[PDB]
Amino acid sequence: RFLKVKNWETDVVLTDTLHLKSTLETGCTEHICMGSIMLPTKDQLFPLAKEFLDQYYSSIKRFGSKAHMDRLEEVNKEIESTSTYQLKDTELIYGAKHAWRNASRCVGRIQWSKLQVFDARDCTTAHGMFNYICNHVKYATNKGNLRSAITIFPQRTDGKHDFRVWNSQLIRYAGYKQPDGSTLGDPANVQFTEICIQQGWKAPRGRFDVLPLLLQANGNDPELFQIPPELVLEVPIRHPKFDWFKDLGLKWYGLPAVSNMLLEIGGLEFSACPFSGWYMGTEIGVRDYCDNSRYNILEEVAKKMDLDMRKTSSLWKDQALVEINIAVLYSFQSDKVTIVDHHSATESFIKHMENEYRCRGGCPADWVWIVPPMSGSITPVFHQEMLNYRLTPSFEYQPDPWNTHVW
Amino acid sequence: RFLKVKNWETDVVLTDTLHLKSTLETGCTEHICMGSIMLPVRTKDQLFPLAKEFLDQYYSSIKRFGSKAHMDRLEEVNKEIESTSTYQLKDTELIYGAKHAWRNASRCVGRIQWSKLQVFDARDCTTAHGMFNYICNHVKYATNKGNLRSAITIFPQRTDGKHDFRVWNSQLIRYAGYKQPDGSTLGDPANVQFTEICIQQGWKAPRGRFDVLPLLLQANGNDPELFQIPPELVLEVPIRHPKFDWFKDLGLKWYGLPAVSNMLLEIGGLEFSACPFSGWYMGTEIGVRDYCDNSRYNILEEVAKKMDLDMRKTSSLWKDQALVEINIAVLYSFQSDKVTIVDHHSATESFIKHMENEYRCRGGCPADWVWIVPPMSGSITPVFHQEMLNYRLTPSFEYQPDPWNTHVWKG
Ligand code: HEM
Ligand code: HEM
Ligand SMILES: Cc1cc(N)nc(COCC[C@@H](CN)OCc2cc(C)cc(N)n2)c1
Ligand SMILES: Cc1cc(N)nc(COCC[C@@H](CN)OCc2cc(C)cc(N)n2)c1
Ligand SMILES: C[C@H](O)[C@H](O)[C@H]1CNc2nc(N)[nH]c(=O)c2N1
Ligand SMILES: C[C@H](O)[C@H](O)[C@H]1CNc2nc(N)[nH]c(=O)c2N1
Ligand SMILES: [Zn+2]
Repeated sequence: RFLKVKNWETDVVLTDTLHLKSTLETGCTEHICMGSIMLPTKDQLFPLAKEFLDQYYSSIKRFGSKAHMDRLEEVNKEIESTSTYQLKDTELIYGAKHAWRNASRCVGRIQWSKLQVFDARDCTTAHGMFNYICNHVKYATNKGNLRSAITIFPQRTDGKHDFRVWNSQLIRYAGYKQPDGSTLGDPANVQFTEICIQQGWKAPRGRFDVLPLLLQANGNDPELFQIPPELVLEVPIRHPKFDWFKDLGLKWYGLPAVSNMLLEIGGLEFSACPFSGWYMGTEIGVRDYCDNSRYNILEEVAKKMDLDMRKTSSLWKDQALVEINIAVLYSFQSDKVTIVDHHSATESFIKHMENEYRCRGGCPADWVWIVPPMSGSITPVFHQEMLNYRLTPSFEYQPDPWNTHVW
Repeated sequence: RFLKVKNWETDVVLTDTLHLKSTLETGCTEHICMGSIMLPVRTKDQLFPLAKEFLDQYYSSIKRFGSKAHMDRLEEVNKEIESTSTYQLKDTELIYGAKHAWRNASRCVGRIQWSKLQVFDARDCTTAHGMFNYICNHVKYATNKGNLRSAITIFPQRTDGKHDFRVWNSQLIRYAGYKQPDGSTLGDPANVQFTEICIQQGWKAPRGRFDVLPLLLQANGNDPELFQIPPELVLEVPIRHPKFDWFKDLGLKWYGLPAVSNMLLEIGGLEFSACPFSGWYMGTEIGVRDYCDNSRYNILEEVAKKMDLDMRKTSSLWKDQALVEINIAVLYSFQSDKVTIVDHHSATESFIKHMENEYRCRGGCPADWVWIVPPMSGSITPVFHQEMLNYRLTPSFEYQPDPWNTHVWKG
């Protein structure tokens, strides 16, 4: 019930007391660990409100004050009456920052307190959402000097009026399945890309076509919008030593911006809440480029390097994987667009773990996701025991809306 | 209750019913996952259930379930427990049990090989010298001049827990480490303490960078004894790189035989506290962990120096770059000297096939993702993308305290 975690490289031992505030469930039991699965009323709402307001007022050193009790009172009044309630701006800012502090899969959390929050609760139409998103993208991009932000659309009501952003990120490349049997562009997005066509987009049918936003306001059918091309910062990918690398014609976008998640604050559900920071190099170079189900460019790169592709034990995949990742980091740095490498990012997160243990008595972390998809054991998070648990406020997954929505 | 695991690269879904036969706890609850935590005297009363379970399993596998022979054996074990408070396994049960312990080892990527395992019965062993003899035979048989064969050696089970057989070494073959007055380490930092025990026990240490440690052996609860493995029996491989001629001047070598000697084999409630077992290496165990962990040989800097990589900022990926070269070198060296080894692409691909086979024939395969995914190039191996269920079956390999922490010195 007081739990220790050890680092096996530094012998440093931390004690975790924060897990005892754990509210949600893991998928795990005493008989089966599910640590590696990707996805494992008036009544219910007041408990959830109180727990949140309790943490808010405690965090402002005002726990048990009249202001605290008054708000608890007022929120109670409002729920009994209206069956939901509204967050004060300050609460909303605190809850969003905290949903990020609590994301156990995020290596980037040392940054959690510098989140710019844009309150879009007054938005009513998709065009409004388009406007709020364009502003988010531009503020966050900041001419390549990236700044973290989140934009919060109105909260769920009766569930018949959700605001959703259909895209999974604000900025992603299209995918088209070809007669040739293969797949052009990003195969992750094939299905979404078809819905844009079914909804009316005219795809350039290219390899790196920035997708149209598909926006749903007040539970209405969703609507198409192109992001002003001038707002979508992109980086052409070159190598500091391999001149031929440019000839691959690889580019990636600067702005990682997750748009399909659901933000839960004090019981309220914000089903559209796109947020963004900046990339860790491996996200693009290891996963986007090299996953079999993605752009999968290892075969082609290794060929240009003239490596012995005859046998797996030449480690030609591994060799090419490194150079690709050097190239991503090099390109972004040269174009002055913010990026972080896996060494620096995991080192930073260890320091952030330290701080959270000292100051909060823990830090939920999911090892499976925190350890980078290349060079695991040479980054220090590999050697670091972590405890994974669910704290609220939080971001949660939700079904792709095309399975949910009715036309 | 059925459970599905998905593969995110192939969309293959598999169904697990085998987790239904799970006994021991994981360490996880509905409120906490402890899946990345490294480590999360028996009465008659607890014993016969565990005996019976095991023998039902055994007897199913040989398709004799409920036979006369099954029933006789149950009754026999029953009596033997009530009379002597324990029981002895037949050879066939021992064999079956040990294979299954491996089969159930959810942190083991090599399990496709689970059924080819040479079992050596050392249950007649009575002394440390007797242990040494058995172990030398094990090293030599398994080594097989480079064409490694899986094997395990099983010494007598625990009785009152005052008479334990233990191999104080964590592996039968490992290099010494010596902390120096300046704070640096000569040799393998992982073995500093055990080295010190060996020294304190009377071993004269060469004090080199690759000194094969002496076996330190405990029989029947007695104080342990030092023995040097005959060096002619210790197959080693000098490390060179196919392209970099300066690689050999680093002076690296490694031993061919990975042989774990610190685990506890549980079978039908019986506890075998000395059961050294051996396989062959996955290249990354040496190349990534043994050479490149900061708390081991830690050679990244010196390889990168020699490669003249840009070392001034991490974002050159100089570490990742040296790491690959070293792993190329380990694998090249072993193949060149004809010592069996497997690379991590080939090991993980084979493991995915074993795993699907296990679903189809057995109704599952417990697997620990944190351990199965190699410690370099994670996502370019097919296991990264495989959802896994982790749960404990018996028979099994368990951890146990290091024996200097618990042993009662007779002096
Ligand atoms: C500052 C730059 C940031 C870096 C380098 C970063 C890093 C990461 C990484 C490496 C992942 C794993 C995802 C994957 O591999 O596909 C992740 C997931 C996540 N991050 Fe962060 N992050 C950053 C900013 C943020 C911000 C601003 C938020 C919230 C406001 C956030 C919340 C999350 C959430 C909720 C997930 C899980 C996504 C999922 O489960 O699918 N990240 N982030
Ligand atoms: C065929 C050759 C084999 C290969 C390539 C292989 C590979 C591995 C690897 C990579 C690990 C993770 C250890 C680490 O990275 O530190 C492992 C762990 C394990 N293996 Fe296998 N293995 C093989 C044979 C065997 C045999 C013969 C047994 C027992 C009969 C076995 C039982 C285990 C156990 C119990 C663990 C976990 C050890 C621990 O947590 O301390 N392995 N093996
Ligand atoms: C298929 C799938 C399902 C699922 N639930 N999650 C994933 C992976 O998460 C997708 C979003 C990932 C992709 N690199 O980005 C996380 C992230 C967010 C932010 C704000 C910054 C950053 N660098 N990285 C994939
Ligand atoms: C903390 C800790 C405790 C403990 N008992 N074991 C470990 C790590 O495992 C050590 C043994 C590892 C070394 N790579 O060997 C596993 C293995 C066994 C066998 C039979 C073959 C093989 N290739 N690999 C770590
Ligand atoms: C099956 C497994 O859970 C899945 O492949 C996970 C593994 N770890 C990951 N880690 C990160 N950061 N991102 C991912 O998408 C994944 N995928
Ligand atoms: C804390 C963490 O569980 C620990 O470093 C584990 C991670 N995965 C591992 N995986 C293997 N194969 N071997 C190891 O020693 C470890 N160490
Ligand atoms: Zn778990």
